[PDB]
Amino acid sequence: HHHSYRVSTGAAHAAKGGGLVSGDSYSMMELGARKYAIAISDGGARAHFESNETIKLLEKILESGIDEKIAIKTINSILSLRTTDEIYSTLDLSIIDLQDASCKFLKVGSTPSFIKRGDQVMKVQASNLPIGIINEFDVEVVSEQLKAGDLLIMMSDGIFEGPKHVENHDLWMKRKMKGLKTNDPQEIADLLMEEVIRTRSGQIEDDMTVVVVRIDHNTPKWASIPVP
Repeated sequence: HHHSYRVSTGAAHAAKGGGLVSGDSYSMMELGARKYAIAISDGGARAHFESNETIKLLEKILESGIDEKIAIKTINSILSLRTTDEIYSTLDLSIIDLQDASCKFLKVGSTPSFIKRGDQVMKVQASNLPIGIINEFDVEVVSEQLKAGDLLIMMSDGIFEGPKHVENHDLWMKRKMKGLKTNDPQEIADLLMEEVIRTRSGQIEDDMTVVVVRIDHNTPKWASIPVP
């Protein structure tokens, strides 16, 4: 009934041309008992109902205990159905188990997620499943074991691709995450945003969005620290 881990979260979001409403969507929600779920998507009132619904489906498959290849082709089937061509939407989705700190990620697109553990910053990525096996949406499904203190950073394509005069976007983000010293999720969100906006001198070509989640021990409020 009491969870061993807890989550602290932050989020920054900007719109095209310094606008007031963005078309990036994100959500971070408890998802039943012991899980916690983070999602970002790019690509209407009814639209965000259909999205949340497909996200719910993808959630349940991700959590089903199914082999990763099967999940991949199942998810492709789901997406082919209830999607058209001429819709090129992206989705990064991560779900943390709040008892063991295990985590399942699912990626559709070319925008990378990252874990920061101390001074390492790992890009979370899956292999191309072998040739001859089709993958219509280049869906990726990765499982990692997290530890307390870990940062998880997820971003929209607009912010990943945002830094001007920068050829390797992956490596630029990597560096900028390495260079942070704060462990605050929200400070980290806002800092990353400012670094890419600084690079384009204030102009905002796309909706830009990043969420950060720190993973902590769920230590009761009344606890005191112990000493050496």
